[PDB]
Amino acid sequence: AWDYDNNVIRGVNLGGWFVLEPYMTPSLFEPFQNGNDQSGVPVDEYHWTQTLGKEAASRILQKHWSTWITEQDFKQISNLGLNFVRIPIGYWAFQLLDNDPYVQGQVQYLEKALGWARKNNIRVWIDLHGAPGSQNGFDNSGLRDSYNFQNGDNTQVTLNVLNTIFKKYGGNEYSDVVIGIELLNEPLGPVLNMDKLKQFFLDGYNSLRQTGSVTPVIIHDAFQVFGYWNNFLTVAEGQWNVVVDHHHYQVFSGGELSRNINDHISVACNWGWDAKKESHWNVAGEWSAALTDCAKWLNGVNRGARYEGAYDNAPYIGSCQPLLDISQWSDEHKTDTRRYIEAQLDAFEYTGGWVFWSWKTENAPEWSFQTLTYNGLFPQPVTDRQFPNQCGFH
Repeated sequence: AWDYDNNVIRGVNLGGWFVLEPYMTPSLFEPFQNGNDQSGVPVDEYHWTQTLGKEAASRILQKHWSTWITEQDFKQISNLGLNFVRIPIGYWAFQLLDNDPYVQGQVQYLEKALGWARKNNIRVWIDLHGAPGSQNGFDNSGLRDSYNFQNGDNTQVTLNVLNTIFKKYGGNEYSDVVIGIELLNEPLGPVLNMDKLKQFFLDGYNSLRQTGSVTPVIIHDAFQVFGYWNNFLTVAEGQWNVVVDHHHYQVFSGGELSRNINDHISVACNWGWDAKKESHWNVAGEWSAALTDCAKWLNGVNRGARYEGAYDNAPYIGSCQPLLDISQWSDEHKTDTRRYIEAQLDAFEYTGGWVFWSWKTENAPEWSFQTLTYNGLFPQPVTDRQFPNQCGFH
């Protein structure tokens, strides 16, 4: 359904749909705010569903699930020149642990989305974005500040959920739409046992193939250096149809944020040069236009921004207020952003392609493909260049 050697992935993530992220849909979290006090806002989906109870959580999510992404967005994605979508989903859509507060029902919408993808000639990756116990402690895993994916039976339950995803979506029914099943989004390499993580990856790889599936297995890089996975899941060991997913951003640390625009572009070009050297097919599964960490709650509910020196002990760079609204952006920030997007697009098209995070946000412009495209900051057509050849690839 896809030629990783010849075609280039040009997609967007359908984030904030099946896994709630506070910075993407702040209106679902804001009702819990007491005036200016943010101490009572649930910090993740786990706490959001627990605080609401099953009845209200199901009513609010059914409304979110049915309106956040619909068939019209798939038509729009296709009309903009995109050929792929990445769909994050948490383990709770398939199985609940005893005492889990999550509600189900996401599957019905996942299946509707696969038919919309088919109708619009869009290919997809199904991404297991959150595992039981949390694989990274991020709010996008469903459970913030916990790192227990490798404790107790959490790894085995993840494998059972993947077996379900393998039997339903890795067979012949969706062979023309599904071009990858991503085993686990962002396992936080530095706090996990890497040997157990590789064993988990190998177990998922073997389990999928054992079902008769030929679907590409996508492994996230677990924040390891470029080339680290060169010797794992290789054709020399009879392991094939494997893709490495790299996520790239330059706003999650004081050092990265302080770079001038030329240095940000140099780093983006370098991502293109180093990925070219890897031996596995690779795709930049997540990246954005963000040059700051100013979007409200991007670092998590009740956490400020490093950009204005209000978090993770970073120095003050500038005020975030003026960057919250794209209509207030200075002419220089608009040019810097377009330059940054074009450098990234060239670097990722140098290898397997790219998937922007994300299609839409309620009001965070740096993270919304729709908003940037409508304001002329994201090239349209996507091959358009106002700043051609900033990297000099050969």
